[PDB]
Amino acid sequence: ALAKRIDAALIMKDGRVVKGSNFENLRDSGDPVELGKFYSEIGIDELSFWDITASVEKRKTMLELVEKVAEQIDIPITVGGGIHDFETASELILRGADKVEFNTAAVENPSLITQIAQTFGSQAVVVYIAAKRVDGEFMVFTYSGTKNTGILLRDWVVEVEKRGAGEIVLGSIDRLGTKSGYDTEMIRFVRPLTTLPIIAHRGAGKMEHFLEAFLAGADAAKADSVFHSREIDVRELKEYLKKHGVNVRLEGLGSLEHHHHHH
Amino acid sequence: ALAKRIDAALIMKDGRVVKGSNFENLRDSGDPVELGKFYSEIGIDELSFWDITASVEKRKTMLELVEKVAEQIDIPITVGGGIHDFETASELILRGADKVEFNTAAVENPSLITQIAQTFGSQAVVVYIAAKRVDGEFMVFTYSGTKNTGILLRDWVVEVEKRGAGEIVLGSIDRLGTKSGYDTEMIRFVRPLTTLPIIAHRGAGKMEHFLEAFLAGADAAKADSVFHSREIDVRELKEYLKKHGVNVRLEGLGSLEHHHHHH
Repeated sequence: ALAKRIDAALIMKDGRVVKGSNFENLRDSGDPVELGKFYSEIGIDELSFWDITASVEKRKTMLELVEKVAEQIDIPITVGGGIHDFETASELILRGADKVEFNTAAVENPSLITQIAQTFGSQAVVVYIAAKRVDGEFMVFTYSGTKNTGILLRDWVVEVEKRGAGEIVLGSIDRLGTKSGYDTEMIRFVRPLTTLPIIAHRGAGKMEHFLEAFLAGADAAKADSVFHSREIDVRELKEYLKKHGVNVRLEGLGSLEHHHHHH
Repeated sequence: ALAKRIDAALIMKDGRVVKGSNFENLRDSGDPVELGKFYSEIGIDELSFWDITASVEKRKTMLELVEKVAEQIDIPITVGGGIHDFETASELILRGADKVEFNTAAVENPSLITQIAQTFGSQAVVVYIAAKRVDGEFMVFTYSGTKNTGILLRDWVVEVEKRGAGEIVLGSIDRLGTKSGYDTEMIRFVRPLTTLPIIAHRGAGKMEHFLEAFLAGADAAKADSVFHSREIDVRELKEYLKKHGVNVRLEGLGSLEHHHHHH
């Protein structure tokens, strides 16, 4: 009965959606702005824009993206990917981002969470936690999933809440690139450790996986390629979840129906 | 190499921090438990509690101190100062000290190093070496830096590793009470002689001195009065070292700070 959120994430490089999308109806299936706008119309609750620009153009690219997206998209927007300090995060928020996401920079300097939360409110702060099983423990990984920090998932979750984050995206490296389901064991492990919204990430391959993640205690489920490829249709997914008792947002959606000639 | 470590040392007599501290936020700025706890919440990596109590109450005082700090401090705790035998060291460990420091007693009975290491692990053993230039030679001094042992620093360093110590605190008597910098010549002299962590002590007067000590090959730098007097701020020091390319831990910065506003 608790409200659940369906989020779409867009991976970006040099201003393009990486690997694009299969929405042939779009003018440019690799334009993040057009794809994001489209997702808002068909039923996505929130968008993440995750930047992996590796050139010296990364900061500028991210700022320009936020400006273009906040122009045209009315649903909540999170921006993330290598946001390394207060100044950079503050600018992105001022530029129109509703939320900024930290990972590596916050793990190394958790004060950054508090600094943004103090200025803009907890609700403006998302922490993405990338976690993997190592020798029977859930461990926190930084640097695009490559560095074993030695920090336990259970400790970092508590610290993230203490420092002032608004929500936690829980990304299972053990499900990276997989389509067998969300890491429900990880979600269940984290659920009693925090009162914050938990957003599941990695593993989604079919509609039933979303149901499973919600039964595990996730407040939201985020996916990317499974939507962009059209393996799962967002509206169909929401209708499926509603059918089986999950409180998703459906009434607020238009009727792409096109039935009857509304002028 | 491991991240460079910043340690604060508290010199205590009769249960009080000698010359106290300038932290007006504390209930008792000369209470070692409260001061140690505060350091642990602002960015100090490890603590040393050094006792110079002269009375019959020395043993009781040290054990009670360790019990208190263990209760409520999560960072590694070293206790030292006139620890003379295995039983005293063992009681302090079993009481909650993570590491015990030897100086004079180790020089006069190096097997004491091995005894503690064999029972508790080498990581529980710290040897403080006080050294001074004497007629063109680095020599080891015992009894609070007053007795020339005639033992060369080079020989004692090698012996200390052989006997199983976990780390060496290298305290330059030539920098006693000074603020001109750590004895980087001494640190450079010792560096190739041992595989153990070398912790610089004596001479620190400004943040740049810590950088110099790490360039000299120290794995950690310990200071006392320069911190207690607030001549150097711990957070400023960590941020300074990070700025200039040193790998230091920022995870503990701002732990007492929050994202609300108390007027």
